[PDB]
Amino acid sequence: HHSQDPMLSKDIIKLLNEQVNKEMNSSNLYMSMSSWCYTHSLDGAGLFLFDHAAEEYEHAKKLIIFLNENNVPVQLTSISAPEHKFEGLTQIFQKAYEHEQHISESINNIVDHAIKSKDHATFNFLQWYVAEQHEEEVLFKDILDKIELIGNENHGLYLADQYVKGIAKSRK
Amino acid sequence: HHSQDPMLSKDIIKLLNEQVNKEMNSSNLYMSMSSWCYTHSLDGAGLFLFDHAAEEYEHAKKLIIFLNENNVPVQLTSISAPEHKFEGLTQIFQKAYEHEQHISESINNIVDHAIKSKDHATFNFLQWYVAEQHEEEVLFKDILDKIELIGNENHGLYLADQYVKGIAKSRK
Amino acid sequence: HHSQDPMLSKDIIKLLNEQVNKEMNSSNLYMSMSSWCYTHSLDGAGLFLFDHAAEEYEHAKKLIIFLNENNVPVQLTSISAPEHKFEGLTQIFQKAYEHEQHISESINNIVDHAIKSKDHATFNFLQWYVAEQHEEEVLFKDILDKIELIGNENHGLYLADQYVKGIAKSRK
Amino acid sequence: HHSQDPMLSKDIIKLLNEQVNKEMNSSNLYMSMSSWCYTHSLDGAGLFLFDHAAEEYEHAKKLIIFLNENNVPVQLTSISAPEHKFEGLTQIFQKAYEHEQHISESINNIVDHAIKSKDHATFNFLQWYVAEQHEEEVLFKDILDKIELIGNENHGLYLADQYVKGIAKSRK
Amino acid sequence: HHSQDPMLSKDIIKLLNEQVNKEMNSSNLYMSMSSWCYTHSLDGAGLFLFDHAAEEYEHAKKLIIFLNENNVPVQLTSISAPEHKFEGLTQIFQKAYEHEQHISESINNIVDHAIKSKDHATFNFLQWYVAEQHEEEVLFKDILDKIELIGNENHGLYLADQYVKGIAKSRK
Amino acid sequence: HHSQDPMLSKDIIKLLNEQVNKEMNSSNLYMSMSSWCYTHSLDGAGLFLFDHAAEEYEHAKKLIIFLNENNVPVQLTSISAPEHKFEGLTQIFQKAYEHEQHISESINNIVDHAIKSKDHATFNFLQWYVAEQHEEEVLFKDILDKIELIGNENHGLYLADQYVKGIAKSRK
Ligand SMILES: [Fe+3]
Ligand SMILES: [Fe+3]
Ligand SMILES: [Fe+3]
Ligand SMILES: [Fe+3]
Ligand SMILES: [Fe+3]
Ligand SMILES: [Fe+3]
Ligand SMILES: [Fe+3]
Ligand SMILES: [Fe+3]
Ligand SMILES: [Fe+3]
Ligand SMILES: [Fe+3]
Ligand SMILES: [Fe+3]
Ligand SMILES: [Fe+3]
Ligand SMILES: [Fe+3]
Ligand SMILES: [Fe+3]
Repeated sequence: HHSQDPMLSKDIIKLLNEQVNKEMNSSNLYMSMSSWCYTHSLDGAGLFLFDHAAEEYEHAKKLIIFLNENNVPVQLTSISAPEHKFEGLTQIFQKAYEHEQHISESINNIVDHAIKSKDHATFNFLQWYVAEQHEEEVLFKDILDKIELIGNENHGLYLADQYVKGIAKSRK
Repeated sequence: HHSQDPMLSKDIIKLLNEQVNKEMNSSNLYMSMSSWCYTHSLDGAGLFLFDHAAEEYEHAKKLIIFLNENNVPVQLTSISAPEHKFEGLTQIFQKAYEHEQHISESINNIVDHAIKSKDHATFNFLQWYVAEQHEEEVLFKDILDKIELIGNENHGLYLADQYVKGIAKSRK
Repeated sequence: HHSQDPMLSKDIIKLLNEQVNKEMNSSNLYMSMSSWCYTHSLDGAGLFLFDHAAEEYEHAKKLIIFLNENNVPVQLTSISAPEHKFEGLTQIFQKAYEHEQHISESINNIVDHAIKSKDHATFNFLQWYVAEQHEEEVLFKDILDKIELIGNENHGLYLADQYVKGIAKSRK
Repeated sequence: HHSQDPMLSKDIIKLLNEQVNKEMNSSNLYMSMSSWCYTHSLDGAGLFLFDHAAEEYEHAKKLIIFLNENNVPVQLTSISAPEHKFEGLTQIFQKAYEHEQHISESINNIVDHAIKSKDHATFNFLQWYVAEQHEEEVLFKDILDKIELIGNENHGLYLADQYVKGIAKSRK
Repeated sequence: HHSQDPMLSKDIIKLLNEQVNKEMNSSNLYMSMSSWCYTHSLDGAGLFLFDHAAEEYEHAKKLIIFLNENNVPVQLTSISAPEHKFEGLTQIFQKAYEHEQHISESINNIVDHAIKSKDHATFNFLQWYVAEQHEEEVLFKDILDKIELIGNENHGLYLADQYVKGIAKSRK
Repeated sequence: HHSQDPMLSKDIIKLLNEQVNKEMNSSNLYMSMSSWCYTHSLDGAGLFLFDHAAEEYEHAKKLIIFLNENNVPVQLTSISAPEHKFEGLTQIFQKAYEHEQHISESINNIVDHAIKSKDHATFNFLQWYVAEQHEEEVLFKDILDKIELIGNENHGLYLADQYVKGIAKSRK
């Protein structure tokens, strides 16, 4: 039987499929970062990062749904193993903030290509994703700011972790 | 600062980490099977398999939580690209049922090792997982049975897909 | 059309089918014991034993459902006629307690074989059945204890029967 | 101690005891037919026949209650192994309908004997049973009619099974 | 008058009675640890450990009930005065965590023997106890992790005690 | 760091700590007596004595709280195993009543010493304990009176146990 062709252009298909794989990779990285925190007495950051990992996977699913609805084949590639070696809480959040900046940039690129191609169905679709990503980037900036304000001397790590614990709990 | 050692034995830790990666692999395979269905006018099976993919990831998360609570580092490996080319609905569900049999066997292996190790905290933890996996395996057996009963003649594909659509909607 | 093979091993199939037939036999025995009590002015024990008979049949049904769901043929054999000759209330409950001990042993055997075969779907399934059987065995032990404490002199049979009547009513 | 004699005549007692054993036999036959369906991808008929088997046992219990209340010893015989090999859905429902005709006739015989004996307590007691059996006989007539109308061609079996599934679910 | 024999095997009886006594002794140890904290300005840990002592006695009672229901004589042994001298908060929780590990191991031993014995009534009964003990062990690991993370420099002891206080209150 | 001295006098401390241990001893004694009843078909007395044992431990806990709040070290001592061999229901309740008289006497002694010491915080605190112990002593007098009224003979033991069972349940 005949099924309708993909409803999106080849370039937009490529960018969206790449994005699904970025979000899956991201999810694995945050699970790894979360585990590091949990195994180093930082269960506040552990919880926060675990919940954030699950959220990135929710983004991958929503992108997959959009590809499905447009009759676009989902192309899952090999998801490379995430980094597991970390130095401490500050380095984890520095790496995470830089990672969120890269994710924001990748989304801005898809949205820009949608504009150039005149694919306004995709432009309109991606708006929740732009908004939620901006909120996540700001969140990591704020937590990093706080970790650096507190510092790691004289029970600072505990204070930072409790601070993050409070954020994690308020968000669920 | 000193954090407590992993609370589980090395063998149990390795099997559980392997199981996490099994469920992630599973989730990707089912997303790919789902996509195939969606792009071949089988949105009932597409939905069913998408929701099943998501459920497998939920199992991975639950295993991760148990690892975190026991101070066990989570070791996420590379996730390999899933199969993406399929012959049809029957082949997909034959493959899927065979896959679910393998998953069931893999869980039985962990539970067996927990008994042999006298790790009854892990034995007890795994009971929800044994139960839910059994229900999933029976489900795939039932769907495969139905696809085979209906046949692909005439509008058999439509009929099988609608039947799977009904199951997908009922399980939400 | 092709239907999937039985999902359980041959040994577990045999033990489970035998158990369905044990529970059906048990149900008939309790109906017979119940009738003896009713026709000898012991309507308390009559009711209790009737309700217990119906419960054993409910166990047979739940086992049948599990066999059905695993695509395992239910093999009902000839159910031999139950004993009908009884000496009195004490002998009925002595026989019944010994019978419940045999039923408990038979269930422990299936669960042990599930462990040996690594069939943890069946092990997990049987847990309600282990729990409910233990409660029933304890119940018969308690009633037997009470019948022997009261004794059969000077309206003791009436007191024992009213005691059992109270238990029967509280359980429904 | 002296207990009152059976409150019913010998002929009525024998017919009622025979009817109890008829319903137990019936229940087993239907469990076996149900199993056949479940193991041949007909879970709609499997469910319908399982629930019907259970209902026949409920009739046996109700007859037992009446016997107990009249101080009539219940005589449970050996229950013979039911037929387990069947040709298909149509043959099962042909056999089942014929079986229900025989059950209806057997009840008519008891009611007739009650009239001839002037046993109007038994006549009156049996009215729920006459009524419910008539509804059961009509049901099997209707299902057989539908199976024959649909046919087994193409996906006829699927269609008939789904129709029976709908009836099974509606009767709960 | 004759009472029924104990319903459990001699080895299971010995292990269960030993466990009752272990829980009683645990309650004493925790009361003593609690008192140390209350008398050294650590009312957070004081409260936590008092409430935990009380919960160990609740375990002893649940074990006693199971022995009673099986007609197994409870054999309470002599109590030896618990340790009353401690060095500080950290040492108390190090000792406590080590104690909880010993308790977990002792339960795993009973569960293992129940398996080897084919005593699945006992296996099944112990499952709440396995699950609750694992939760207690994890809790003591978490608290010790937090105590080590905070330190006793500056007002570290205050912060750690306040942390434990919050946990004690949240568990009520 | 400096913690405040005990707020009670040395003599009052000694008597209160001895009292904690008396209550602990009572708990054990009543658990043992309870077990004897349960293994000799007297589940009414079994339940009554078990619940009483638990209530004695509640008294110990309440005394412990008062010591803690006053910065008084809890001094839990070695206690002999409780008696495990008994002659029968009457002898158990005679021993128990005698025991309750001794406990009452021990409380009166502390209250007396509080008056003499002008320790009215302690006098005031103990009033619930005086009141509850008086009720318990009266209760054991009433049960013993009833046991002696009923007698051992001609199902008297059963009647006495059912009577105690009613009290056990009414007290919740
Ligand atoms: Fe993000
Ligand atoms: Fe994102
Ligand atoms: Fe699965
Ligand atoms: Fe799974
Ligand atoms: Fe039973
Ligand atoms: Fe049973
Ligand atoms: Fe019928
Ligand atoms: Fe009928
Ligand atoms: Fe059709
Ligand atoms: Fe514990
Ligand atoms: Fe414990
Ligand atoms: Fe008292
Ligand atoms: Fe007292
Ligand atoms: Fe009397």
